[PDB]
Amino acid sequence: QMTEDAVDAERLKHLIVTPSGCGEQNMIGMTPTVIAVHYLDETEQWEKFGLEKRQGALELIKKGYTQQLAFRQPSSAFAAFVKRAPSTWLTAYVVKVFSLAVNLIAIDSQVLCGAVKWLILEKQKPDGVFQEDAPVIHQEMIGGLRNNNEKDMALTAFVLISLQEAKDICEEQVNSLPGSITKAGDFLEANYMNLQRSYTVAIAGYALAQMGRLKGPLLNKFLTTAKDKNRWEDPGKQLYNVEATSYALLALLQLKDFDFVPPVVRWLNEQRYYGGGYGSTQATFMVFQALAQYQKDAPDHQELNLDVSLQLPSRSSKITHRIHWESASLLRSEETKE
Amino acid sequence: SPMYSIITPNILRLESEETMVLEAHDAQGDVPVTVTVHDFPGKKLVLSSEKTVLTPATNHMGNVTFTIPANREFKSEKGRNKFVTVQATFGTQVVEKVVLVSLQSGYLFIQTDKTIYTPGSTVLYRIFTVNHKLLPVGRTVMVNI
Repeated sequence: QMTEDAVDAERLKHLIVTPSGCGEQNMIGMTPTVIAVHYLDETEQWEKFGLEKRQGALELIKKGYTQQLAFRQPSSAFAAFVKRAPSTWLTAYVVKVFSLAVNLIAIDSQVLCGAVKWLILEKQKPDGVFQEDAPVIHQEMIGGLRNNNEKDMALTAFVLISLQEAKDICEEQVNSLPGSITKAGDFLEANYMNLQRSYTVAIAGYALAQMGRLKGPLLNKFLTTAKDKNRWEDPGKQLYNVEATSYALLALLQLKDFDFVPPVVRWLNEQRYYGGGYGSTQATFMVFQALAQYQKDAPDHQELNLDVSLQLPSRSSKITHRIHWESASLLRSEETKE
Repeated sequence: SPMYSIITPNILRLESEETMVLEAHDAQGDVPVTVTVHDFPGKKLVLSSEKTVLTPATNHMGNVTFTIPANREFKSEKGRNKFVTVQATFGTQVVEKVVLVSLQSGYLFIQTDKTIYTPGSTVLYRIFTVNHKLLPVGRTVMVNI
């Protein structure tokens, strides 16, 4: 049951994109390259792709990292320009890229914790609500948050996700982070029944599925909004629904549930989305986080062990035998003369 | 302009004495090199690290000998192959090569005291544990009959 198909290494050659431009266009130049090297070194598919090209992305994302700190505001904030007003979404998505990028090369950590302290100190109400003032020039990377009925739910769920994977590095640096996490979770557990768009149910199910509680009605409403038990589909663009199914598969992988994962897996495999294009930044990041987490959790560290102990009245001891998935001791033979 | 070149074997052998040839064609003065072999998909841990200067007395050629260890449980995963990344910093200019590693630490030669054995008798057998250079080493072997 370990075996499943993955995205083929010759299919995803078109996401090596050189970053250039302003504070948003260079983020467009970052995101499919960063998620391409992350998915390719989680799948270990370098052999049928080219090993030396791995080195090329290792400077190409640094081509953004020498740029984006120029577009960092001096208030530990991120905007499209140095005179542009900062965005909650752009700072959250900068942290979402950069905390995913430290697993291969990390340079500086005070930018990440300073930006996390910026969204805690400036954009977090005591109700648990993150609000967007919207200074973002391009609406292409915003995704399903753009043109959504419940914008505050999906926005605060996205910023809770963006705070939450950077928690394990900025735990010591930022101490007010789990209080804002608890406030956002207490907002998210209130109006979960009041959602009618499955993108919002998917992103709130991932934001409440991560290291905390979700109730029986919460998990039941997250399960029952899956149309045909495999997709989280809404009227609108298909990339928003692809991002919703990717957040749903991340939610189902986080809760250690392996029964609802494979229909979403075959629905994502039949969609044949290889990334790239216009307005595709959110979709491309979350599809390869979804199957990168699947290729992390597809053996799920099963490691089948039978601790079979045979006890004999002939001898004075019971002999145990630990049959593991390790092939050093698969089968053993015991000889008895009595 | 000087050209900095590294020459290593095509596959590398875990817990074996591997050698790299480190040259600086058309260079001037002492060129201090530091080689570092890390793991390939992670690059978050140093498997081995050595330093060697390059003098013009040898026309800027040296050779760096290490023994890359078989620890950190990268051999426990049997899926596909395993690679290491060798970065040789010639001064401030790095060169980089990804070399395959082979799970091999020498040869074992089993000699039995006969060729055909009567049932009820005793098989006496020696195991000769040699390295890649055909020299004695002390390792731990699993024997199955």
